[PDB]
Amino acid sequence: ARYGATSTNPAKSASARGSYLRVSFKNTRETAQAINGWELTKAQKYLEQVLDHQRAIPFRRFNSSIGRTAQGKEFGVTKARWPAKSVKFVQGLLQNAAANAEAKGLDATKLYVSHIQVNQAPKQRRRTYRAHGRINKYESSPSHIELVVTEKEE
Amino acid sequence: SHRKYEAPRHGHLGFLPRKRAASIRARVKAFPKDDRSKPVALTSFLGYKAGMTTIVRDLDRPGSKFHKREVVEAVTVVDTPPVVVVGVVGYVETPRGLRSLTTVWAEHLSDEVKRRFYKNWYKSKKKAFTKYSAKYAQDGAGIERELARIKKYASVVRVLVHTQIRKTPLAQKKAHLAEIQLNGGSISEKVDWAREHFEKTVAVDSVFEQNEMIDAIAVTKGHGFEGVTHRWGTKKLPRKTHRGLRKVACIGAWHPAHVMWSVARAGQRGYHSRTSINHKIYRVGKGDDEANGATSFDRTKKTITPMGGFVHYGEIKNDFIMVKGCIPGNRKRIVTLRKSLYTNTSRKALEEVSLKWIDTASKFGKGRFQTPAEKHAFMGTLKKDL
RNA sequence: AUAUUGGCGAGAGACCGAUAGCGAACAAGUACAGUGAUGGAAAGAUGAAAAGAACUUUGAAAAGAGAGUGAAAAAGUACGUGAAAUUGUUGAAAGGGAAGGGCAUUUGAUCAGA
RNA sequence: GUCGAAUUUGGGUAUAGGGGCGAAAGACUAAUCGAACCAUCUAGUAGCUGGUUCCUGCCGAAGUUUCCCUCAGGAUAGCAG
RNA sequence: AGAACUGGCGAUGCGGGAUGAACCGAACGUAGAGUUAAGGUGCCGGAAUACACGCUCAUCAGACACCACAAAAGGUGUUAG
RNA sequence: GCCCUGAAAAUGGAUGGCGCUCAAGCGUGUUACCUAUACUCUACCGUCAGGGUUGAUAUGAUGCCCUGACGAGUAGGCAGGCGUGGAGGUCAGUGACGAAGCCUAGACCGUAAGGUCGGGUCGAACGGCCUCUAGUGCAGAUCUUGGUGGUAGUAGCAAAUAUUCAAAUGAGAACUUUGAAGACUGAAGUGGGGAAAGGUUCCACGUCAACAGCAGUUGGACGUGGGUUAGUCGAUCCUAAGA
RNA sequence: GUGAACAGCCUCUAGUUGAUAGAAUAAUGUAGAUAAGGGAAGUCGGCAAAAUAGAUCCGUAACUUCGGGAUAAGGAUUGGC
RNA sequence: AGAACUGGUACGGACAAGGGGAAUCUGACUGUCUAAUUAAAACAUAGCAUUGCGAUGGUCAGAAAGUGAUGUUGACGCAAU
RNA sequence: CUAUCUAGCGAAACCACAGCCAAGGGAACGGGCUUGGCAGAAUCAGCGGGGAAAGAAGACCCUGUUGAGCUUGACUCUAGU
RNA sequence: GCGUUGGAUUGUUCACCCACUAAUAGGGAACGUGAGCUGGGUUUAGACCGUCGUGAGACAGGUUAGUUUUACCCUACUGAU
RNA sequence: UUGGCGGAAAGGCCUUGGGUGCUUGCUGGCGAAUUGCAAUGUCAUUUUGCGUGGGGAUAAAUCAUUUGUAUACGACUUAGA
Ligand SMILES: [K+]
Ligand SMILES: [Mg+2]
Ligand SMILES: [Mg+2]
Ligand SMILES: [Mg+2]
Ligand SMILES: [Mg+2]
Ligand SMILES: [Mg+2]
Ligand SMILES: [Mg+2]
Ligand SMILES: [Mg+2]
Ligand SMILES: [Mg+2]
Ligand SMILES: [Mg+2]
Ligand SMILES: [Mg+2]
Ligand SMILES: [Mg+2]
Ligand SMILES: [Mg+2]
Ligand SMILES: [Mg+2]
Ligand SMILES: [Mg+2]
Ligand SMILES: [Mg+2]
Ligand SMILES: [Mg+2]
Ligand SMILES: [Mg+2]
Ligand SMILES: [Mg+2]
Ligand SMILES: [Mg+2]
Ligand SMILES: [Mg+2]
Ligand SMILES: [Mg+2]
Ligand SMILES: [Mg+2]
Ligand SMILES: [Mg+2]
Ligand SMILES: [Mg+2]
Ligand SMILES: [Mg+2]
Ligand SMILES: [Mg+2]
Ligand SMILES: [Mg+2]
Ligand SMILES: [Mg+2]
Ligand SMILES: [Mg+2]
Ligand SMILES: [Mg+2]
Ligand SMILES: [Mg+2]
Ligand SMILES: [Mg+2]
Ligand SMILES: [Mg+2]
Ligand SMILES: [Mg+2]
Ligand SMILES: [Mg+2]
Ligand SMILES: [Mg+2]
Ligand SMILES: [Mg+2]
Ligand SMILES: [Mg+2]
Ligand SMILES: [Mg+2]
Ligand SMILES: [Mg+2]
Ligand SMILES: [Mg+2]
Ligand SMILES: [Mg+2]
Ligand SMILES: [Mg+2]
Ligand SMILES: [Mg+2]
Ligand SMILES: [Mg+2]
Ligand SMILES: [Mg+2]
Ligand SMILES: [Mg+2]
Ligand SMILES: [Mg+2]
Ligand SMILES: [Mg+2]
Ligand SMILES: [Mg+2]
Ligand SMILES: [Mg+2]
Ligand SMILES: [Mg+2]
Ligand SMILES: [Mg+2]
Ligand SMILES: [Mg+2]
Ligand SMILES: [Mg+2]
Ligand SMILES: [Mg+2]
Ligand SMILES: [Mg+2]
Ligand SMILES: [Mg+2]
Ligand SMILES: [Mg+2]
Ligand SMILES: [Mg+2]
Ligand SMILES: [Mg+2]
Ligand SMILES: [Mg+2]
Ligand SMILES: [Mg+2]
Ligand SMILES: [Mg+2]
Ligand SMILES: [Mg+2]
Ligand SMILES: [Mg+2]
Ligand SMILES: [Mg+2]
Ligand SMILES: [Mg+2]
Ligand SMILES: [Mg+2]
Ligand SMILES: [Mg+2]
Ligand SMILES: [Mg+2]
Ligand SMILES: [Mg+2]
Ligand SMILES: [Mg+2]
Ligand SMILES: [Mg+2]
Ligand SMILES: [Mg+2]
Ligand SMILES: [Mg+2]
Ligand SMILES: [Mg+2]
Ligand SMILES: [Mg+2]
Ligand SMILES: [Mg+2]
Ligand SMILES: [Mg+2]
Ligand SMILES: [Mg+2]
Ligand SMILES: [Mg+2]
Ligand SMILES: [Mg+2]
Repeated sequence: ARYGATSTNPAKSASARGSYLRVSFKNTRETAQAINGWELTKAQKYLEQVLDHQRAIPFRRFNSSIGRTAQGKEFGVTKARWPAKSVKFVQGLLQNAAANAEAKGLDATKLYVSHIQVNQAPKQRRRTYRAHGRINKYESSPSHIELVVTEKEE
Repeated sequence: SHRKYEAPRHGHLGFLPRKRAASIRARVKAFPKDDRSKPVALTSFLGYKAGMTTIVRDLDRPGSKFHKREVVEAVTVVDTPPVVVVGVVGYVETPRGLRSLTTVWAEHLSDEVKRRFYKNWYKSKKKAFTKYSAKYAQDGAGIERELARIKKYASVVRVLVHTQIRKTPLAQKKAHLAEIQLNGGSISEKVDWAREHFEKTVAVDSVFEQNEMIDAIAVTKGHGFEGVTHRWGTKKLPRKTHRGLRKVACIGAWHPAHVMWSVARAGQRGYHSRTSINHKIYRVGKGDDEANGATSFDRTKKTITPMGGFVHYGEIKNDFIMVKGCIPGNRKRIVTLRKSLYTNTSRKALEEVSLKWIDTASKFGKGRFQTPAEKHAFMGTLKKDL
């Protein structure tokens, strides 16, 4: 409970979240923004295509020195990627939200991702060893992901 | 302090930037000055670089040590099937330069040129020029009105011609369309020539002739990202050099506190537009003429194609232009051959060249025989046949 | 009669209030480092009471969504409050090689006073 | 480079800090050596470097005199409150 | 680099000298009005492409002190003696 | 006198720029005009100075009021105030009907330090005034402790020849198991044992949150257990340098 | 097994197949190589690299402490049957 | 060890495996050291020379000792250069 | 084999604020200031001009009434003899 | 505008000579240019000599040996979206 | 509505005929007030959206696959009913 700021009707909505998920926060933020606002079935199909490397996730903020591809053209970018782990976690949350909408009795054909946000979970800490007997951090950047799908109405 | 030893700088600053040309077809940036007493003629032609071979000819150069002697020379063969005229463009002059007033297209355009207007031809409905061809519905009144505008204006007239790639061995199947300036007088009859030649072919023998100096305009062979040592020809640093030696050591003084545009840097090499001038036409050969590769001294009834085909190109079946030496671009590339911009009279031009022999041994190896008949005659009967 | 940063037992304070106060409010001279002499931390707080979430549902599962307990779950043991740095989403606005600022006013948003 | 003897090496053993050990480089003596490490004296001293935490109001300087083992410091007079 | 007298800067913003510790003007609570300083008034830029008498044409013209340079020697260039 | 020659330096550049030629240049003269925190007048704030007013309802005589002048400032001095922890007194002060704290391009007061109010959050204490007291105010100290960024999904995860097919298991297999194949160590081994050291890492079963810088169903991991059998092998005994 | 050989190289028994992978094949690198003609002109300097190399036979200088120098130098041969 | 035959005159066919010579400076040599920038011509060395000392002694330890090293020694020795 | 692109994993140095120039003046070599030139999102691979780039309170030099290693008929002592 | 060289000796800058050439001009750019190289020199610590010093040690005197680190950021530049 | 001219950025200029409105060229009739003594006292043109009618047209590009005249990645060049 107590999701991020949402402006939708909770009666026509269904929520899903996952916390302390050991998946790259930056990649997952880009993945979530890729489907923010999309219809549920369109977003799920797009995510399967991303997994299949037919479409890509445009990397808009966390994209420094990543790489360029022609699959970013449909989003008006040169920098896009295929963050399979982030996509799989987002698909798990999407199907959980779809199940919750079904249990609420919502119209599955009117569901669109009305809210999706990723923020940084506490970092899991490891150590890496460096020249001249030095030790640096080797931490993960896990994610809290939350989303709510709502019935589109007028 | 000063350089401490003078050398010329590496590379030509007038060929900057060493970037990829914006098109695979190099633009003709200047046409020959119009002499409006001559008849209407194209100022250039489009062809495809097939490859090089070697010829033998008697040099005619009084005072040369090889005068009336035999010289072996390298030549480039450009496959030049006739170009189809499909349009005409009128250019009015303005205080801001030349400006196209209007273009009048032919009524029927072949699929070759129509493909040029499509990124995805196979799945299109091929609507290109379908409403335009209705401008010729009953009287062509709109077409004649546009041609009258061109006559009443348009100090410069260019035809739109396209190549016939279907006549080349290329797999491309998409024609190349270019504007060729019409030289010759009476812009009115420039327009008349273009209109009468709509949908019709113009052969290379009506544009170019034997011994004529021509210029070749083509995009050079691309070589991708290149380091300074080969991109600019800078000295290789000594073997002892830490961090690599295929570099420029000092890329600049402390001041200006900037790398200057004139310092050699690593970047793209090749795929540049080049206009190289003064290549003499050694042959204007015709595709229908068997004995294309023959001369008045050889008489071997053979075409210009080397045994086994022009490597990476195929067989020459069309009209072809054989120029002396080499021209920019690689095999299969579209090249624009244009008339020279000045009247060269240097005795290297103006020389009447008569070929004595044209090599047709295979370029796929150390070719030994000019013809399969000569190969059979030398080798005798082999086990397979012959 | 005098001394007493040790021991045992007591009573107190204009002292400190978890980076403070002894190093140690807690399984602290502990964990850990060093061959060794020695060095030596961090670490308190759900709630009145576990009433610590039965049961349903999606998920391989972790968990989610419900349901429920509770005064409160904006208290769920990753637990009182829950700042800032930094971050996500939404909303608003601006943006030709920084941004920020001063005086004045336009515009938009917002608001007290009679 | 050297590779059958001034050889290489395990274990045991002895030598301990102004001490040892040195086919000698001030080398080595537990990543420490032109004097090891540990703790204490010790919060060592510093004319030298850095910092020195709220507001407003009023007044408002000196780099000059003499003396100093003094010349990056102080005393003294002057200027200031 | 070192002295004398004064005025400054340091310790001081403000208008001017494009810019600048020290020059010019003027020293400062918060505002309003008027007038000025030094400096300016083609446009940047507020303010006369003002008025008046002359001089100068530079194939490196000249254009405000401090201040950001130029000399000897020359020229039927031109002007006045 | 003006102009010209004399008159040569290094990135492209400077009457400030543009540009200006009976000037917008030079010399000179006359007016008009522009504008500084300066001058003049006025208001307000404060400071200083000189005064008036204890004759009553009159509580602020350190008060009220009148008059004039002044106001730059480092180092520094002094004064009047703001705020914090604790203490004596008082307001029979506030408070679970919500104290403190925190958030709040919402409001008010003060030149300011600051003070006050509304809304949200929250949960148990706290404040005004008169005094007392100090471990009492932070932007800096390569400050201390802790936390967090940009760098950045970047550098990189490239020595030791090398992997491949299928099946099984499993939610999930490049990495687990089995089979097949291809290879290597090539007996001075990547084999079989031991000494020092480690201490259960051995083995089985279960099992993947963390760890194995990818993965993981596997493991020297995690959880639970099992396991080391001596008259003859060692120690034990002897002496060595030595203690 | 080859070979003088515990060298290198290949194999048997035994063991392992463990090093993050997939796709491309730009520059510049790291590591390994080749190069016409010239042959140290490079560079402080032949640094680096190249050339030589095993065995058999022939031949072997100055100098010498008579022991060496010496594999001096310089040549020839080598398979299979 | 030799002969005939044989072949794209190849044949230590991979692997493995000295470049050589004429000289100069310097240290005789083998050996040793600056672990982690110096391997050397530096140190050592055999050889040579000098010095002290006959034990109630030379040289050197220890705070002191009824204490030690050389010394289980004795000048062909020990100690110091 | 990297670099490159991808899946997964994922640091560090450094960081007043930042990042286009020319001249000027200025602590006499500006990213900011003045006057000009100019100036259009977001970017990828390279690169070594600049950031008087980073690394370290300059090791040279000087100063300090700060040391230490070493030496000597420095001053003052001392074990031993 | 355009070019202004190849070498012997030397770390050398400089110099000098050989030689070609149209000519072998002078200079700047942090005495341009070391996260471009190299490291011969200078300029740590090893060592030798000469002179000097009683000595430790000194020497614009000679000699030999002596670790040359980091870019992935911003800009600039080269290319590329 | 007729005809013509205008391509430098024409996008406007001229012209024909009829219709229709106004005419302040001249002479009358009626109206206006209270916006309260002023308050721009709203009269212009810039885009966009929606609705009502009417006319008109009936594609491409990208990804993915493919090519190698291209290429680090993007990009480029090709092919595919
Ligand atoms: K010392
Ligand atoms: Mg980038
Ligand atoms: Mg990269
Ligand atoms: Mg490491
Ligand atoms: Mg280590
Ligand atoms: Mg020069
Ligand atoms: Mg070339
Ligand atoms: Mg090197
Ligand atoms: Mg060929
Ligand atoms: Mg504590
Ligand atoms: Mg807590
Ligand atoms: Mg609560
Ligand atoms: Mg909490
Ligand atoms: Mg915050
Ligand atoms: Mg020494
Ligand atoms: Mg202190
Ligand atoms: Mg004062
Ligand atoms: Mg004295
Ligand atoms: Mg000082
Ligand atoms: Mg001062
Ligand atoms: Mg002043
Ligand atoms: Mg000036
Ligand atoms: Mg004006
Ligand atoms: Mg003169
Ligand atoms: Mg002059
Ligand atoms: Mg002016
Ligand atoms: Mg004048
Ligand atoms: Mg005023
Ligand atoms: Mg008074
Ligand atoms: Mg004051
Ligand atoms: Mg206290
Ligand atoms: Mg409250
Ligand atoms: Mg705020
Ligand atoms: Mg409570
Ligand atoms: Mg304090
Ligand atoms: Mg702070
Ligand atoms: Mg401060
Ligand atoms: Mg700090
Ligand atoms: Mg810290
Ligand atoms: Mg990477
Ligand atoms: Mg690597
Ligand atoms: Mg490997
Ligand atoms: Mg297997
Ligand atoms: Mg091997
Ligand atoms: Mg093997
Ligand atoms: Mg096991
Ligand atoms: Mg892992
Ligand atoms: Mg895992
Ligand atoms: Mg276990
Ligand atoms: Mg026994
Ligand atoms: Mg044998
Ligand atoms: Mg060669
Ligand atoms: Mg050769
Ligand atoms: Mg030779
Ligand atoms: Mg040489
Ligand atoms: Mg040379
Ligand atoms: Mg030399
Ligand atoms: Mg070598
Ligand atoms: Mg020999
Ligand atoms: Mg010899
Ligand atoms: Mg020796
Ligand atoms: Mg030997
Ligand atoms: Mg060493
Ligand atoms: Mg060494
Ligand atoms: Mg010696
Ligand atoms: Mg500049
Ligand atoms: Mg200057
Ligand atoms: Mg700067
Ligand atoms: Mg500016
Ligand atoms: Mg920009
Ligand atoms: Mg680099
Ligand atoms: Mg740089
Ligand atoms: Mg210092
Ligand atoms: Mg220091
Ligand atoms: Mg002193
Ligand atoms: Mg001392
Ligand atoms: Mg220099
Ligand atoms: Mg540099
Ligand atoms: Mg360097
Ligand atoms: Mg240098
Ligand atoms: Mg050197
Ligand atoms: Mg030295
Ligand atoms: Mg002497
Ligand atoms: Mg010296």
